Amino acid sequence: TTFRKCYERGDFPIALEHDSKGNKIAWKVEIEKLDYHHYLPLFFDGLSEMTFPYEFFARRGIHDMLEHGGNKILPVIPQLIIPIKNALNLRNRQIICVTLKVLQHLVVSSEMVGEALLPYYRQILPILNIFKNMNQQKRENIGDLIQETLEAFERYGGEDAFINIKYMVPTYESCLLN
Amino acid sequence: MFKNTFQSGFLSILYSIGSKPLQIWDKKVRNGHIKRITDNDIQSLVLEIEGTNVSTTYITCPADPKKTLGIKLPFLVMIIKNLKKYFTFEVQVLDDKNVRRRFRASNYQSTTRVKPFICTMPMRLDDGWNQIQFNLSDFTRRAYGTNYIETLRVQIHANCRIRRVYFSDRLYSEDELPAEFKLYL
Amino acid sequence: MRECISIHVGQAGVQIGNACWELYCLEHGIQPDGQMPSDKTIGGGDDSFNTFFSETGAGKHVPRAVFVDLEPTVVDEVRTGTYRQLFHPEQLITGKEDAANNYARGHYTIGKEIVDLVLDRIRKLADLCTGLQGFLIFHSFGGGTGSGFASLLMERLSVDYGKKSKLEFAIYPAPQVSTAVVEPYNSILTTHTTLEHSDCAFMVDNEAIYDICRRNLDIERPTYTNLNRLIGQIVSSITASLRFDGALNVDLTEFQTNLVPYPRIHFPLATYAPVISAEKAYHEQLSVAEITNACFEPANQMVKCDPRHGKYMACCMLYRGDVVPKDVNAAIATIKTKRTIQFVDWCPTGFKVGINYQPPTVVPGGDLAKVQRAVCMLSNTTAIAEAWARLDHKFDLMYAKRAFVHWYVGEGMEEGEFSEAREDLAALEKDYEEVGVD
Amino acid sequence: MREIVHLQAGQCGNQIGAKFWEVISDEHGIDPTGTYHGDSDLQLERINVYYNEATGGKYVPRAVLVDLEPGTMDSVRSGPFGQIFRPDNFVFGQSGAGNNWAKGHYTEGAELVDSVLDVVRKEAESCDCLQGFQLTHSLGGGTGSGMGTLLISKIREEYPDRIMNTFSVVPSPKVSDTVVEPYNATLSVHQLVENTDETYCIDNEALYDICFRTLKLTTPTYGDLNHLVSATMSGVTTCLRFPGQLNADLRKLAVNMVPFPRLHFFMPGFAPLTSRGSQQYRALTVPELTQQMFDAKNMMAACDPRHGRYLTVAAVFRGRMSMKEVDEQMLNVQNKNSSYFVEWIPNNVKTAVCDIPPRGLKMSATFIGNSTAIQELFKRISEQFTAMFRRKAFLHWYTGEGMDEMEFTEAESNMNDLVSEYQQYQD
Ligand SMILES: Nc1nc2c(ncn2[C@@H]2O[C@H](COP(=O)(O)OP(=O)(O)OP(=O)(O)O)[C@@H](O)[C@H]2O)c(=O)[nH]1
Ligand SMILES: Nc1nc2c(ncn2[C@@H]2O[C@H](COP(=O)(O)OP(=O)(O)OP(=O)(O)O)[C@@H](O)[C@H]2O)c(=O)[nH]1
Repeated sequence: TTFRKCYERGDFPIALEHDSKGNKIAWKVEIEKLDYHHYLPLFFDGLSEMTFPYEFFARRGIHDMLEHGGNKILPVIPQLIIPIKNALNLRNRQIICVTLKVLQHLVVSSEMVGEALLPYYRQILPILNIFKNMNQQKRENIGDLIQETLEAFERYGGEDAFINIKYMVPTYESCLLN
Repeated sequence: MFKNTFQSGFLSILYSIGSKPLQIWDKKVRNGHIKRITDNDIQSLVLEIEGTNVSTTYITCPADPKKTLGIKLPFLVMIIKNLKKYFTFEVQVLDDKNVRRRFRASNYQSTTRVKPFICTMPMRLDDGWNQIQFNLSDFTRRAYGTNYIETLRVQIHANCRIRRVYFSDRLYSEDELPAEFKLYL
Repeated sequence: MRECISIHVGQAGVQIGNACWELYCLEHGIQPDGQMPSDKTIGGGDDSFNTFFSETGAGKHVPRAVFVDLEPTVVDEVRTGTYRQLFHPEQLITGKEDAANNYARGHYTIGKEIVDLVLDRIRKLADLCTGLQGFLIFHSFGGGTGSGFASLLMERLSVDYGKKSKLEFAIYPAPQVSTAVVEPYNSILTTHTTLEHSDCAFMVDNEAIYDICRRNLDIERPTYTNLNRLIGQIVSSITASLRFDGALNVDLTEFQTNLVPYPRIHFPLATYAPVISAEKAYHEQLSVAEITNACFEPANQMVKCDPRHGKYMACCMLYRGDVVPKDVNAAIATIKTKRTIQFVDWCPTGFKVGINYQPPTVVPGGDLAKVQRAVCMLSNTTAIAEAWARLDHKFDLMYAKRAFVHWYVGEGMEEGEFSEAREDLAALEKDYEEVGVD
Repeated sequence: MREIVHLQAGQCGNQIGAKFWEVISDEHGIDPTGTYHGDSDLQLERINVYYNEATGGKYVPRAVLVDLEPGTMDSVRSGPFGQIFRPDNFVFGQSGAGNNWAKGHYTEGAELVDSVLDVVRKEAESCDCLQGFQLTHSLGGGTGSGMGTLLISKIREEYPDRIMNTFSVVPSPKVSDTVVEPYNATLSVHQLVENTDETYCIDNEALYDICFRTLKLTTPTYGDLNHLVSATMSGVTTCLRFPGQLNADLRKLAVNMVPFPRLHFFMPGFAPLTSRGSQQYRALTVPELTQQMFDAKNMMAACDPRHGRYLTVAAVFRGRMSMKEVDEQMLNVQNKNSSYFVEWIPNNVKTAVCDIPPRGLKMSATFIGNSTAIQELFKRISEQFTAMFRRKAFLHWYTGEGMDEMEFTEAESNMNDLVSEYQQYQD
């Protein structure tokens, strides 16, 4: 893939910490005054990537700028769209679990997200619609994460959000008035 | 070629005092010459490339066409002495789309031409020892609206008086430059 | 997980790292091709190598050590050597200039433009490595080039990473042998620059290595080959903890903590008892009692300081092979009873034990014997400060007459460095006696 | 029903529990794979105090295994029973301990306590009616101390109604290895006396002496020492799982054993120990069992109570016996030394009678006692703490962690109060 070679070449000053069996990280140059447009989706390609030690960077940094960078995602969303569905087609259980987690954090991160995402469901949803039900130690139940995603989504999405999600998902239920 | 090396710092590709500096520079000699001769102002050996026709005789990088350049830095500086003649040079790069593209700086050029695979630029300048400066991302952004990513080859033509070509990430000032970079007459 | 990163700074460090890494590939049975026989040990880098080598899916071990050089002859020689296919091309970081032994030259002239390079290398290994408990630095106090280079890189690694352990190893200045009379100059520069950031420094001396070699290794004309084999055997013994398992597993952090009582002085000394010729082992016997007595025998240390002039604070015994704890505790109890042994009243307990099951194997083309019980004995005692007294009465006279400081004034540094360093060392001695006294 | 849950904390606790669980599985005849072979009904129906059933008739241990060094539990896994130990149960650690009590007490545990509490409370739900839990670690064991402190502290408040058995091995008086070990031990023992109810006392030097005394086998394994000690703890746990007229409840024992809240430390004793000749040079009778049982030689816990007096004693006796033998034995020993006990409480002997004898031998017994034989230990630790706190050696590490000397002052003060308490009560 392209992001792995991009960093193997090197343009991201990110530091780290580490110990016996667990997790932690650092960085070298701050993100807010570097960029959220020229580097956000390129780094997101690491999500579709699955290889040590690159996935560490992906899984964490994706959260990191989410906490640290709220009022900038506004225009970058169509660029964000692509690696999402690429990883979804990649069809790996662990990868899609990591996705589900980070996408959960994405939607809850800030405002305006669902309303701007209005044009952008018919590509992300239906593959999940079919992922619904193939199947708490470390949050491993695919189906539970799926219903959590739909739950956190629809109420914040808006008004016809649920009806279009329903049109995707014939099981789908209301979390609003039932 | 040497991708494993560090784009950090400065990249002198050719520098005159090198004993045998022509490895990765394929030469195409025709009705011309390559010569290695001192100057009067720097009174130091420099390269001289001349020929009857400039398209016939030209130096290029890399030597193996089956190899790329592999450079990230978007800033280029050449140390040239104008010789009151007809010189040009060429660079080819790979972009955000992964389609190849060329830039053609020609001293004669009477106009500016944009072709889907290559851009052209006239060169006019003073005499004596002067300098070249260019920004790959700048020009690609302005012309093709794409985003510079890496370099793949570079070619230089005749009618030129040569000290050093080098690359840098940014527009560097005049004081961080080493003494050999700090040209004096 | 459980791994570390090594730096081999110096002309002085290249021979020793070369021999060592030979030894490691050897005990692991690593083919000079870069891959194994039909036996199943290759993968993503999770097995005995995984601390040292990084054998990728391509099947090629990547040792986690950076060898830095400034005189290209040696590095190009090893580049033309045997294991170059193993050795990554630019991991063998090479410079094209020489500092002429000058600490100031190697600390201001060359380092700046190469420190970013070595930083890039170490960060691009730090990404791929998992646990990285610390760093194993091979250097020398009188670095014919390594001194200033090591000092500056130590500065930068301290400032960016003040979280992890730092382990330094150096051939100590010979008290009565010196190729250069500016060795005290640059060595004290290095020491005073280290002390405020140096985590754990261990020293060794070549004269006593020679003495051991004609004492019980039956060699009168030694070579760096045997020198390196033995020092590498010491470091191999210490890394066997990571390699194999044992009755208990100890760690470099434990050593750091429990070996030094008080800051500044973090300079204990090694000792390896069971060195003997092959025939001597063949027709003699090894056991914990005599090996303990030997490693406590005054002429069995690589630094010539008399224990009856010293006083004991910290000790650490590591056994490798087949032993039991009964004789261990019995022997150490006998030691505590022994009156010639002089510990400080501060620590009724003053030792750290470690035990590993795995037998010490033998390198082909070595000069050791076929051992069944091995021990590394690491101790800090009061007998050390005589060396620094020696060095200071050496330094003060040559500073009063300030011989050949014009080289230093030409390269552009001043005397305030020496000024501060002299009283810094003096503070170190005064520390030593105020802790020696009860 | 009523059940207990095991905890293996620290690099010892892990290996200890390895020996323990393999031994128990042997005793009840479960194959290492996990498919029990029907041999003993009563054990089959009693096993539910400790094991939980997994489909196919597989009886998972209810032990929570914790440490920070991967190699320990990985080697235990490579052992022949990690297959019956569960991957779910294994919790790993993001640090080399450094054998630093403060590190293992404030920073590393700060992010593990949540998860380990959730796992153990899941286990609590798995069980139905608890008596409490038991723990195995070392007082000097850095990780075990630094974590067990916090975990026991929490479990105390969430379940103030249950018995928190503590089985911490006691280090050698003559060697400690670690030099900050007395600091760590005092730190631990402060909150130890503050929370705990049962505390065990076991010493390596005593084990070595016994090995040379009767084991007579030259070179054992520390694993063989664990063989012995896990045999002892199996014996003390035989009561709950077995029929026969004895009273099993550890609380039934502790109420008898503890006259006062500041009494926590208890000294085991084990019944027949045999050497090569003696297997056929010895017979099996209550008088000789009791004689050997009450011997400072057979004593293995801390040190000889010959300097002091016995306060409470309690023993269980396993096999087919009657009452009269133990009656006459206690009366005998009472009369032989009516001196060496205390007037304060007369008749300080408590006994239990387990019918089901061990596999391999007919007659056995265990004994746990409180006597004035810890005074040497904590006077030693007092003088050690003072000796290396007169000038505060190694203090820079724990300051870097962020502690202060007042903690040490108050802890040693509490320890000295316990010293005075133990001294005054017997004199
Ligand atoms: N570690 C090591 N020490 C050596 C070696 N050969 C000699 N020595 C001793 O260690 C010192 C080597 O240090 P330097 O001469 O400063 O080495 P350098 O600074 O890296 O530069 P060079 O002059 O190329 O050796 C010498 O003074 C010798 O006493 C060697 O190969 N390795
Ligand atoms: N099973 C077993 N335990 C041992 C043996 N030798 C010593 N122990 C002790 O068991 C103690 C307790 O282990 P842990 O509670 O895990 O200690 P820790 O917190 O990891 O820190 P350390 O005490 O430094 O190991 C160790 O400190 C050892 O001193 C042995 O041979 N076998």
